[PDB]
Amino acid sequence: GSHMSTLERVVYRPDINQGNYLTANDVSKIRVGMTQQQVAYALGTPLMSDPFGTNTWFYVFRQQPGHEGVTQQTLTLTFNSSGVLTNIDNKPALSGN
Repeated sequence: GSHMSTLERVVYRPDINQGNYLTANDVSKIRVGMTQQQVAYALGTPLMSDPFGTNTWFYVFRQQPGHEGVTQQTLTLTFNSSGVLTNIDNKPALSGN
């Protein structure tokens, strides 16, 4: 994106170079059946910093080649009325960032 500067990262926490957000590894960590609080802790609370405010969570996939028009794959977590995981919606991202 326009804000290409990836200098901010809070502290030195090496793994991915392409971001400081959630990746595929952590998606593989979670599972349907647990709550919002469970996933928020398993995955890491989203940018808004308040996961328990919404029922639709948006996350990103691990450092991948992006061999298409779209590169990334977004994780959209869907929670029911109770705040329980119903579906892990993993579909393609924007054509960039």
